[PDB]
Amino acid sequence: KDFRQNVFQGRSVLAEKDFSAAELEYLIDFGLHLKALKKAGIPHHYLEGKNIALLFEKSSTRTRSAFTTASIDLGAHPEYLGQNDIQLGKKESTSDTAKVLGSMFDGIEFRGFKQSDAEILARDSGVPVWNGLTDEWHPTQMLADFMTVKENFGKLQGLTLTFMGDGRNNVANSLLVTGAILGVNIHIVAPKALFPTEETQNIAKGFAEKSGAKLVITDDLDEGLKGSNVVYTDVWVSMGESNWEERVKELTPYQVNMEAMKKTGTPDDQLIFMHCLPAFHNTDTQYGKEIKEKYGITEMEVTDEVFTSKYARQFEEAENRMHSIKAMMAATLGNLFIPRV
Amino acid sequence: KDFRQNVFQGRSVLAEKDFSAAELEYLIDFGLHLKALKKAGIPHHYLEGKNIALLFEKSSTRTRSAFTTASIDLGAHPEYLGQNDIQLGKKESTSDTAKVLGSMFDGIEFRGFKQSDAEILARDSGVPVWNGLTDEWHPTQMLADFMTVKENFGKLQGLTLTFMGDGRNNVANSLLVTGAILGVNIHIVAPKALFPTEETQNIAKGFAEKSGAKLVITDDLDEGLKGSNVVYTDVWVSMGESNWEERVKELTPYQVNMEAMKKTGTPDDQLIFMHCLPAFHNTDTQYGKEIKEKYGITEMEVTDEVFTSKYARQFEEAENRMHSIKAMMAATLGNLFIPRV
Amino acid sequence: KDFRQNVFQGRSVLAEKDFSAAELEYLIDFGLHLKALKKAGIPHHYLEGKNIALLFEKSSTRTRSAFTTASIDLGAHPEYLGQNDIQLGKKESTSDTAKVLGSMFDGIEFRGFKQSDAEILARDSGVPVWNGLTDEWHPTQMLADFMTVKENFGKLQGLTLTFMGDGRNNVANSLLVTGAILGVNIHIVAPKALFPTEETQNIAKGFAEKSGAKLVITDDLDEGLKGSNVVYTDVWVSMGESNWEERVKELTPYQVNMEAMKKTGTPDDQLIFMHCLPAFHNTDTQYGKEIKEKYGITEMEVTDEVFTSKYARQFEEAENRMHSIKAMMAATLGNLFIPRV
Amino acid sequence: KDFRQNVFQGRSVLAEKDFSAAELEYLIDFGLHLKALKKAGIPHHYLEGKNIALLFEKSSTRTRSAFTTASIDLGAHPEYLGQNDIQLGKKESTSDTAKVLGSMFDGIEFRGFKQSDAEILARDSGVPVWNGLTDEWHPTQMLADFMTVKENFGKLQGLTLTFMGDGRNNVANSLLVTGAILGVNIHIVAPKALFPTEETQNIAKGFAEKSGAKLVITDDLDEGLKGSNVVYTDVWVSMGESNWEERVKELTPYQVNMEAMKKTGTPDDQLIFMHCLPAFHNTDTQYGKEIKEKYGITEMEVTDEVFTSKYARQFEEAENRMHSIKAMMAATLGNLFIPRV
Amino acid sequence: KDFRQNVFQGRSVLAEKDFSAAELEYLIDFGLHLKALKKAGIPHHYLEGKNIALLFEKSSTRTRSAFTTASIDLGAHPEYLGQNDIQLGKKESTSDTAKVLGSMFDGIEFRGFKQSDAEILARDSGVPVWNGLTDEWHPTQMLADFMTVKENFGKLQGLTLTFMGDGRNNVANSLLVTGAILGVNIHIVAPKALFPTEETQNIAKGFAEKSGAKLVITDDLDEGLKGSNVVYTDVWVSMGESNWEERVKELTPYQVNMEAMKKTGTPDDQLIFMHCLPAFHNTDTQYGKEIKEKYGITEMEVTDEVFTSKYARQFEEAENRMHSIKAMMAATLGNLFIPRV
Amino acid sequence: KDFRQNVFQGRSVLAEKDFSAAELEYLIDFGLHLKALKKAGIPHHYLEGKNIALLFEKSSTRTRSAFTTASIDLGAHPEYLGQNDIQLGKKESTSDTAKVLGSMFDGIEFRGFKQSDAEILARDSGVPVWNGLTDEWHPTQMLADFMTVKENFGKLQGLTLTFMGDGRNNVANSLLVTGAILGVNIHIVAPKALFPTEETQNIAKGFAEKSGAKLVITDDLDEGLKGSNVVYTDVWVSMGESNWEERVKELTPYQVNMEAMKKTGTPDDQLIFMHCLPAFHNTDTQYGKEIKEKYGITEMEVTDEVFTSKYARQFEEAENRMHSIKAMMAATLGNLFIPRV
Ligand code: NI
Ligand code: NI
Repeated sequence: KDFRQNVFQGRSVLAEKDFSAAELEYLIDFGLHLKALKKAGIPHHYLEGKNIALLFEKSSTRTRSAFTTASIDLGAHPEYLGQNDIQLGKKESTSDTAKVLGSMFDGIEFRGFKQSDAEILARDSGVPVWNGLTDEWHPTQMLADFMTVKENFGKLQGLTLTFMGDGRNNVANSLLVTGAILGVNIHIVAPKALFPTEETQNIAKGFAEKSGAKLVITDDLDEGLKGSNVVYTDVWVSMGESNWEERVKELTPYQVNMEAMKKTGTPDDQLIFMHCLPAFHNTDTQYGKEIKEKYGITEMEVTDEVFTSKYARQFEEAENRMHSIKAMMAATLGNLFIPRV
Repeated sequence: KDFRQNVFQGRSVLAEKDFSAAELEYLIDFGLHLKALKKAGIPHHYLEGKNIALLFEKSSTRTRSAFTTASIDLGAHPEYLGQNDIQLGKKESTSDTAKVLGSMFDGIEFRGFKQSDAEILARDSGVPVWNGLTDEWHPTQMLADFMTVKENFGKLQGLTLTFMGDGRNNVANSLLVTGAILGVNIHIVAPKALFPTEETQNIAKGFAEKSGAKLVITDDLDEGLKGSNVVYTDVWVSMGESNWEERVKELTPYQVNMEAMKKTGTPDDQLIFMHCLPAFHNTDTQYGKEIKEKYGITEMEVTDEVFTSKYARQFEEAENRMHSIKAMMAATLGNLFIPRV
Repeated sequence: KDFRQNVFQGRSVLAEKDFSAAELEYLIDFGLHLKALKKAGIPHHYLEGKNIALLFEKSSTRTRSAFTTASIDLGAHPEYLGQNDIQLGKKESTSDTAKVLGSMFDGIEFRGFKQSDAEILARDSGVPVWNGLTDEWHPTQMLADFMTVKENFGKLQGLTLTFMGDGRNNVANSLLVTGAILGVNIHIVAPKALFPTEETQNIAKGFAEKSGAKLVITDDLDEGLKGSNVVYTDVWVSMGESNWEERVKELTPYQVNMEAMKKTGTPDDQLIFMHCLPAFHNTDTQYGKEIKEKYGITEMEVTDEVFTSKYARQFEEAENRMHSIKAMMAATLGNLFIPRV
Repeated sequence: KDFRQNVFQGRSVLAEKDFSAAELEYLIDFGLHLKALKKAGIPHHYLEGKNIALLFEKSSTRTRSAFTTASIDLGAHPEYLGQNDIQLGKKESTSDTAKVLGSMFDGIEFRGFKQSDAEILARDSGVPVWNGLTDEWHPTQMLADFMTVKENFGKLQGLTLTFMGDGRNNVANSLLVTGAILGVNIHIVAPKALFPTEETQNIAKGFAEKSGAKLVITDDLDEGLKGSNVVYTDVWVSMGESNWEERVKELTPYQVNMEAMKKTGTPDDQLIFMHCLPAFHNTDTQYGKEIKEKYGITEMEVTDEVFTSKYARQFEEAENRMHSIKAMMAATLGNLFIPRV
Repeated sequence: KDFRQNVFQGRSVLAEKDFSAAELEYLIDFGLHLKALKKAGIPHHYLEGKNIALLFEKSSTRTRSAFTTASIDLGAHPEYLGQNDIQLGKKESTSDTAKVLGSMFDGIEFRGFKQSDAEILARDSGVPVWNGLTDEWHPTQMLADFMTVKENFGKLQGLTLTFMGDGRNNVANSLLVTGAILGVNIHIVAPKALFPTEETQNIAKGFAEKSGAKLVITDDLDEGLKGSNVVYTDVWVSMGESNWEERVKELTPYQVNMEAMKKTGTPDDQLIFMHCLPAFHNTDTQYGKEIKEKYGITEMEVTDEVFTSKYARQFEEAENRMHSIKAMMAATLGNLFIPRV
Repeated sequence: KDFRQNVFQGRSVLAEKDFSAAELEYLIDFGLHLKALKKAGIPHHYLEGKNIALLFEKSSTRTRSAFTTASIDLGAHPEYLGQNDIQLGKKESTSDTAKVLGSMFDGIEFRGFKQSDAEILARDSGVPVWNGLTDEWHPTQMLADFMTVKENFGKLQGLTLTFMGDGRNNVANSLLVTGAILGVNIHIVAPKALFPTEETQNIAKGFAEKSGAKLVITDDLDEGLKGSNVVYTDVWVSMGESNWEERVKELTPYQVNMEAMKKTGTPDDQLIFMHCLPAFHNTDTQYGKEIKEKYGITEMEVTDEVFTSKYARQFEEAENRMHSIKAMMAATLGNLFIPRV
């Protein structure tokens, strides 16, 4: 008879909607606990002796670094398999690879385009698989983000988080869905063209009706920002993206500047700014210089003033990438005793 | 702000009454979880880098071995201080010693006569203190015993444990109170002269009113034994004890033989024999042979036939000393994330 | 006076022909023992504190992974140096690189085209060098493969292993020689155009005289397959290979299908299928889809039916890459006592 | 050529007069550094893999515990060899034993009566030997004590330390000699009968004339106490010691009470109390009760008021036993780079 | 299917006669290899994570130390349980103790009088049990001793080892049997009253027939010493032994002096002296002084001159206790691959 | 109150000018001390549990291997981020990245073009940053080189090091400034066109006025070489460089041949050859062969004869990359006690 009890052990983490509010909060709180342990020098090698594969079909170095430092702190050894090292379903079926990866490694991180690849990995490897970012979901960023909110405010339910800018990018989609599950009010403040899809809004609405989260999807700043505890943003455009100027044109009214922070009406001690990074907040980059020389644009989604102001939590948030991934890997692979969530 | 959550962390374990049924069950289940891990060779060095002081006012080598091996499995180093090494309250106050011990060691085991010494250790050391046996309580034995019961039957509540023999020895006292807390029915079957004291009985009664445990103290063998899922015993006489012959004479009718096992009415798959050991079940000892010449006794509290029967779980129960101590130390000192019991 | 005894210690593994049947069996048996150890969670950090350099002139991720996870299980830390990181003999002589490498690392894996590079590395580095694949030899694969055969059968001598298809591919060449050294009967069933070379045949014939191995090279399916304990195949064509249609047409009759298994005559309890992977057994790849569209071909060297049947050992054999490499690195660098092979 | 540089490595620590002020201060400062490291959770396993013998001819459990916890923190394993385990020069010559101890262990602690035994151990073992207390010297207590003074005041030279009571016991002798080396003024306030010997005073006077330490040996409280930064004491009598009443009679005027603390004229922020322990400061012990029942004596060398007052540093001092022994073992055995003191 | 191969794994070492010459040489050779490893700082934690119980019915500190330091070098943690801690078969049967011991610890050292206790431990504990000395056998000493001979000479077979003095002492008995198994010629030079028993002589004669060992038992010094490669002795009398003066007088002519070495005829490069220790070779003991005063005796079984001469290997042999025990514990518990001995 | 003392702890190593001669000597000597330790297998896991980021804007595999092996020997885990992984200042500011890197990693290596990027890394990361090579400085190469000089000669001050060839390449620049700081006489022997810039010369001059170093920049081979204890060179042309033919033509008279070694006037025991590598000393490379066909050159900056002569120390110098980096990391991150340099 198997007397091991742990509701997370062996589970994959592919999509944040596969986890209940209680499960998400556990992992968030576990992350804050391990953050405290690491600050104090308290050992927590729950993955002692293990091997972990870190698959990236596209370079995602901050996520890699979070998974790497997390693995080491837990006593596991991470190996990076990037785009030149691995191409799933290209010359060998994803299923065949999963099986061989699973026979050698104890856990698998997967970052790549297809959610379906993540699922086959989870189905066939026989080991926990963690989604480091797909086109559909970004669960590790969500864990970090809500950990950061709770780190600052102490209690998630009934707080308001406002995302400004592209309400159709996959971080906004994840924030809307994850906030709904957790009972956090979510405002998406975007141009109409970039409102979340009906499919995304429906998934979020389903969860919100059970949690009591209020969800507002609007192109009006003043309506959107009022009451926010968190103002969150992300980049408007990519490296030589299509319809670049059209996107910038429509997005520029939704820049997080100090006026936007004022529009919330929220007291200073109840308001923070978040950004999943990288942020175009100045011209300190090669890209930044080029954009300026061509358009005279000096900041995009956030002003430097806000980025460097007392509201700023994006650096704590980026550190929390690591602490949250650590709790996730530990819950899921460390054979810890967790009889109940 | 401390985001560490653990209801056990830093707590001492001096008395089983100081723990709720849910806390006791957690520690039992954790012991079973950890027993599995060790069997599988899954690492669990939760006390990595730590030092532990093991104090013994009297030799208690089975308790010592259990704390020792448990400490090593957890990553901690134990140092044994016995009767020739330490004499708490003899020349230096227990308070003074407790403060010094606590400044060098991360945790302290104490086995000695005075509960007050255990309490002072806990009050002044600043570290977890674990009671390896006092005149008043034996909590590690209780964790091992109810762990053993659960390992065999599952669900503890509603089962029936019967202690037969000296109903006033400290294991019987502990079993009565602890079963009462856990909702396990407890029968003490003893001579009238060796019924547990009014205080022990009334402490147990207070817990039983809330848990639903049925408590029976009786001199009637057939009333006592009926319905038992466990038949538990212990030595009749100890260390050339006073009133020796009288104790044996009042006690022998309460020997655990196959005929006693049959009086329970219980089927082979719902019935086990337990004994905290050492046991006088044969003539295989210097003490045993002397008792045969003087008294014609070849077995005392349990016959060799019961001790070697299909019902015997005493050797499992004794290994469980180690696994249960490990759960206790781990929960209390490992800085594990335990938000809710 | 050096009282250390180990026949493997400090030796490079560059070519399977460089070791006797006794030495190869020891490594194989060592691998099956270590596999057992890992399954039981039994520690074996024979390479504790060591650094290992993994050189790959071309991407070879399955091999990279086996070496990585093996290193870690043994307590050594592997660093991957791939094509963008190293070019032996391009800018700096392979000899100079070997010396510096050998001065920092404790062992060196090399995968590259030229056997002479493996030899210069072994000659000049001063550390064990392991050939992860060259144009001439694939020793670690042969270790995995015969470990797999023994895992299924026990005594290797007198068994029959049949490779079907491109009998000129370096896997088939290695199998012929290694099976020859080991006293395994090797059958190569290939169109005459793809028979092993006279040089390959002559090397294997030398070893087989002494071992008693029966070598058969034939284009006749029925004569080749008859009495096979193992049916082994590999890809007909690689990434954008010349003579593509020629190769596919001549190799098509040598597809491992259920009829091919049936042709062996061998009872179910004496017959396995093996494939060094990746295999084209279905249409679950981008490549597989392009072949199905252009040619109507759905499966090549092995049918999905054989691939997913009770005969299939590919995935065990693939896992065994790791266990076999661990034995090889352990014998060769672990400073283990091995007085006699 | 040996490029290792460390002026302490391989040296024994048998007598504090064998070390210069610079060497003593280094070890003191090193102790405060390692204390900081341990509080912060910073690893410092400088004796990783080592075995250490802890010899005690007489039970000295606080010293054992300091050596034990120190060894573990440094990564060394301590084994306790007490009076029933070892009798030097009894049935085997001390020299023969030293040689065998030295061939198995990496370091040796020795606590026993004869300084000459310590020296033979140091001469013949080939490993560092540390004196845990002999009739002649107590170097580990001195390291702890001056570490404690520096921990509180920040700079040893020109401070005043006053020992009150038995100026002939070996801690007072060591304090006088060690204070002289370090440039700390030392007052010994004792009855004339218990003034330090001429031999001890001469050793101290020799060192003091080079350091500029002032040394006062007096039976006058008011002369002795004035200007003290430290008031230090120790027990007047042993367990059933000879001339017990005569010693108590002469010593009782030299009790450290609150009046004595006042006699210093030192401001509150520049005054501390020290005691090497155990202290008879109340009646919380078996011995304490017995002394009271026979003499009505309730406190001896220090009052409870002083022991529990804001001047008290004896518990920090007792913790520092460990931190100081740790620096001593690390300097002397860890193969650290220490080119200069 | 268990693919683990190891002839020693799980086996107890209770009596040297229980192992073949091949097995004994392997252990010996394994010891010299591990000694080399330790001298080079090469890791070998083959017992990583294990707990070991060290039982001593009587104080035996040199043996205790060898086992302790060996355990630690191998990664296992030893706990000492001495006379005040354990009394096998006194209160509790040795069988019951064995079972519980075996359930917590991974191996068990036993030093005690009764061989039957060693056997019950091996039979009931379920773990390897190592005999650290019984009335009948001293295997670990024989391993140290022949390791020492091989360390000096190479090929053991055909060598001559001569024990001088009490040919009835259990060292001499073990040497006769072990030398017999190994094909070493054994000479026992003893007064006729102290010849080995007929039982001891007959055991050794059985083994010598097959090994070709020449056994000589004689009271003639010149015939016994002739051709010796090793002159080995041990104490004439123990702690308060009866027949003291009788024993000393009859044994006095068998003192190992320089004349005894000269009597061998053996060239300096082929002659060593050995003594299992402690040795009475001078007057540097309390005991030695009492013998000098009472009897004028200054040296007994060996002169200081021989003890400190170019022939002396006692201290190497003593260090070798450790290296030989490490090999024995490593072979028997390390789960090392040993397919053939 | 922080009683931690270490002058290096937390400092970055961006430029050799930022360190005093005494600090540089300490790190050199520490490197030699640590080289001995590793040779002896003495543990020195000073960075136990740490994570280190190794950034490379361009491939630099010898520098990488040195940081990697050094990290592992110290107990730290390195992760390599190369040109396809990280692009500092391209899309995210170096400041932003530095902050994130520093929140996850305990230390950062940086190899890239801009010194300003190294400085920003140091300013904003909050961790030690080590310069693995910029356009302006190469401090780890300098530590390795002067470590090598001292390893051969001892005393650095008063010796003479001569760099021959391109007197403007960054190794020559570094050698001039660093020798100047350390009091080593430096001769640059170069064509006039390749004399070090006025700035490099004037920086060196400022250090030489204080140290007593004699600096000579000259085109005269015989004036340059005379009195040299070291002849040091480096490649003439790099990565299909511009002005290629002109560089070779002005450079060839400055080749290191045996005749150059003889012009020093220095005896065989006071003279060594150094080269930071890779070296073009033969035709054993693809690049070498092309240069032979196009130019008739079979060797460039150094002949094979000098490269393989008794003077050659370049392979020692290259191993020393690792040991010197280890000293740097250890002093800067190990939290070692270093009160005074
Ligand atoms: Ni790594
Ligand atoms: Ni221990």
